[PDB]
Amino acid sequence: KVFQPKPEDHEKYGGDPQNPHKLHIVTRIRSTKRRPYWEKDTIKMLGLQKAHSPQIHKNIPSVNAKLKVVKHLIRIQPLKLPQGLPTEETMSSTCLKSTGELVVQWHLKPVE
Amino acid sequence: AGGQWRLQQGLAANPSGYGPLTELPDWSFADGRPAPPMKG
Amino acid sequence: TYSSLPDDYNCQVDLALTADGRTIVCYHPSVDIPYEHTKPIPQPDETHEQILKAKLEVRKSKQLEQGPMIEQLSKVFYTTKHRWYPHGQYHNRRKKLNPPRDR
Amino acid sequence: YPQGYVPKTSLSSPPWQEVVLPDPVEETRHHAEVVKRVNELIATGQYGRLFAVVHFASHQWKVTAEDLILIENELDIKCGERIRLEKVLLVGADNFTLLGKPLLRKELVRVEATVIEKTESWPKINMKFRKRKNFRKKKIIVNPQTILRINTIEIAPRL
Amino acid sequence: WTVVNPMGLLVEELKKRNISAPESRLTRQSGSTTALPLYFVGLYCDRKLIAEGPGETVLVAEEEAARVALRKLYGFTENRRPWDYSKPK
Amino acid sequence: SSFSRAPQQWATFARMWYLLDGKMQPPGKLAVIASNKLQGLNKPVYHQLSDCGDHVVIINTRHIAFSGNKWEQKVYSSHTGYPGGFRQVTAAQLHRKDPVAIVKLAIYGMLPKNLHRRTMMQRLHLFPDEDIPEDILKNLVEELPQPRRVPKRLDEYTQEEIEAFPRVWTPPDDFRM
Amino acid sequence: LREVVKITVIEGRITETPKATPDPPNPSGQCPICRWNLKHKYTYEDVLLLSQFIRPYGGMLPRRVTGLCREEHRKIEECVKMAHRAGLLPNHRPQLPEGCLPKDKPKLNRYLTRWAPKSVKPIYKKGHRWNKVGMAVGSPLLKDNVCYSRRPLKMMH
Amino acid sequence: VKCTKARRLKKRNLRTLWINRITAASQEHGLKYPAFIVNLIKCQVELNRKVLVDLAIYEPKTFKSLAALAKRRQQEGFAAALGDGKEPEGIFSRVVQYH
Amino acid sequence: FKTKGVIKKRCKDCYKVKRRGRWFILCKTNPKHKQRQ
Ligand code: FES
Ligand SMILES: [Zn+2]
Repeated sequence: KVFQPKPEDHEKYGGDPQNPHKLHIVTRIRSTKRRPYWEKDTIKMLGLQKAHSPQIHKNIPSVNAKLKVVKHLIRIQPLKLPQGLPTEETMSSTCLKSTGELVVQWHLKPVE
Repeated sequence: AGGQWRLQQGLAANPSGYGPLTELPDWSFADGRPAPPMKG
Repeated sequence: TYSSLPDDYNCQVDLALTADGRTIVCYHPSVDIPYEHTKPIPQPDETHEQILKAKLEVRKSKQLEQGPMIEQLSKVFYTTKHRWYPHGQYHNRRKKLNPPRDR
Repeated sequence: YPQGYVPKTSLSSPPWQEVVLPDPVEETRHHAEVVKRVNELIATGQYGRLFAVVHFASHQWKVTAEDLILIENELDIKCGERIRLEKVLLVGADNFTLLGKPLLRKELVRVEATVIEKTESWPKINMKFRKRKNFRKKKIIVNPQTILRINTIEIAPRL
Repeated sequence: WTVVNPMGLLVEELKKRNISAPESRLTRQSGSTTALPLYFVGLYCDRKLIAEGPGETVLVAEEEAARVALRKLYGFTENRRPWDYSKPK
Repeated sequence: SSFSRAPQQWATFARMWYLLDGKMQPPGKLAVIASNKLQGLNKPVYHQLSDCGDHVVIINTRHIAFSGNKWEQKVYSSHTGYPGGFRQVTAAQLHRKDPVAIVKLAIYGMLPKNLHRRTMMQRLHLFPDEDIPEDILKNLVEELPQPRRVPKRLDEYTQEEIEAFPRVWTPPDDFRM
Repeated sequence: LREVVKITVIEGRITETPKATPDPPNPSGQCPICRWNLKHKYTYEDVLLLSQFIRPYGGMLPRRVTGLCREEHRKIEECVKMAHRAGLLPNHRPQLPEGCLPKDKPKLNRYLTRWAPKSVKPIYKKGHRWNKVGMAVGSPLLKDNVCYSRRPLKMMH
Repeated sequence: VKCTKARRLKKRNLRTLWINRITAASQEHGLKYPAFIVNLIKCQVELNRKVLVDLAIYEPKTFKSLAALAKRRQQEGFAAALGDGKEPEGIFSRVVQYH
Repeated sequence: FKTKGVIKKRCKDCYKVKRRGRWFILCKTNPKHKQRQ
């Protein structure tokens, strides 16, 4: 029941129950120390060794099951692509915002 | 100081994150020749 | 008068944003003290050495003993006697002969 | 008494005093006037010395002409080559200052420096706090260093 | 450059500039009666502050205040435009 | 600034005299202000090794006020160093015997627990009432705002101000009052 | 106001009384305090407000005559005691029966005094930091008053 | 060992020294330390705690400009919260964006 | 003036008072009923 969303929940987080996002941005916010051995393994299986380092993962049921076990130790933010997926040409100009948007052009200039 | 505000603006909570302050080159040559890219 | 800080003690603050809004421009001229506010110098009564002698007047017993003398010094400078007491020959020789100088 | 009126009492009003900011329209004219005055000051050589808070390496440096600074790493520069610093968060004079948000434009400020000398740090002792410390479990950390002189800070009337 | 009569020289310079003799006044005062007094003495011309000076005593503050003014006139204030050693020519 | 080096050094590190009035002021708030000035924490050049403290003069220590029942509940303790030499005296009794002690103790308590505290305490000058010696008055360079706003007494209020405050209720004419 | 004049013949004569200010900001306020929108905005230092409910010699007026609701009949009474103990009502001193002089001891300045100074014993054993005993400041009855601070007021010091 | 455990304690004490002197500096102009630092950042001006102490000690006039600027943004922030709805924010309140 | 945890009236004439920080019941008819907390 915890993972069954409510209509008010969608409004607060601004996520549609349909057209779900594909990729999770997962970061480790707390320590694995003092946690049961099984929780330690899941973190290393998911690659969340260094805290405050975002990792890209699939939003699929198998990944979700592991992500739920370490639900309390991480922050999940849906990846967003305002300008679309990066291409070969723009792969070297990518930059991830704190908002969760992977822009394909990084100029370091005023937006104007 | 003031880290939550930087997130609302869409910036990096730490000023030493993604931004012109860090990523831009620290120096150039007097002639204007660009310096070798910083290792970081 | 647009400044939020009174412009009467240190300087006058004028704050403005450039047209683009990418540079903040500040004009801070220095305010001199008003002539009226100043006090006339009292000429009728001088080197600091003379002032020390007047404060540390030798009136009784010629050179006072350390206990009395040091107490007199402590009053003048608002310090304790312990500061004025000497040190031995171990501590004296530890001191650097020529300490480094920056400007 | 009008509806919502609270008789004057200690807890009626907040301790702080509400402030009324100037109307935006007139402020812009004043702001434009302030910028014009400062630009003329720069244009007609009405400054003396200048300081700049240059963000170099990972450290912000308050610098001025004829200054020396120490950089705790190699810089790939030969001895004597003059350098230009591309990040300056503040430039000031006796009577005016210009603040970047967060950096000034290249045209406004050009900071030139020279690589005086390249060296390494004096031996530094690292000895971790651990049982059985011993006198020999000690390593001499030594780092490379470069010394820079801030030759000239120049400004232009492009406000 | 060693000058022992700054106040006397200041009067001479002001006359050369067609400026009246300065008036010395006590701008600030700190712990005068104590053995560590600080006084700020500022020379005033036509009720305008030409310069200010700090001193242990009024005479030293007055004498130093002359030193500040002479620099002003000669433009040796430390905040002067730095010498241009870097001119290619 | 163009000042000479020695006068500049003398000016920067000079020491100031500050006057504080304790009438209807709690000693703690006086202690907070007084202790800060004594250490030199108000100076941007403050350094623990620089001995940059400044003189503070506090007057009207006899007229301080305490919140709540702190007069009869706050107790100061001392020991003479001999058996049975333990004395616990309430604030009211200490203030009656020595008006200046209560203010002095608060400043002593807040100051850092090191050897420099004793040197700082010399700089503190406390007078029970507004009387000040002639030399100190000359020394004074500035005064500091009282931390606690003193509520006005009913008699102090002007007649017009009383009129300004509306009458919440009126007793009936058939009342002794 | 009816007052007795003695001459023996003694006569009580009704005299005109000051009238309350009309047009309260809050119409139909059940309790006089709320009528004037001062429900939770008055404190002990508000001498002008409190004085309107006090007998000439400092005693409290009966609830009926004042009209205040019990909730504001106790809070107002509590604030009055704090004002008297703080010397904010110098003109409402007790009536001296036979010209008796005051105690003549100097008055210690006090404010926000919850209890009578005579009835409070000293706390000789202060207690340690964790177990430290607290000294009362203010009264709990004023909990609901508006607070302009980041965190709630500390009643126990 | 003490020399090694003190190489990483002069970087924390030297910062606490700066906070003492910045707290002293702002207090002269009437601002608490939290207000001074937070507002300066909210104006998008990034100056670390090491230069701010240098500015106060050696450039007192410039620090007054920073104190006034920090104070104005604090006032603007108070006005925005006090005045709800769609209103143009203060001139300094406007935030530049980098893409 | 027996010091007891609970003060209870022993007669109709008994009344309650709060003197010097404690609760007292004093009875005019019978001094026996006088108590303290
Ligand atoms: S104040 Fe309104 S019910 Fe009493
Ligand atoms: Zn009975």
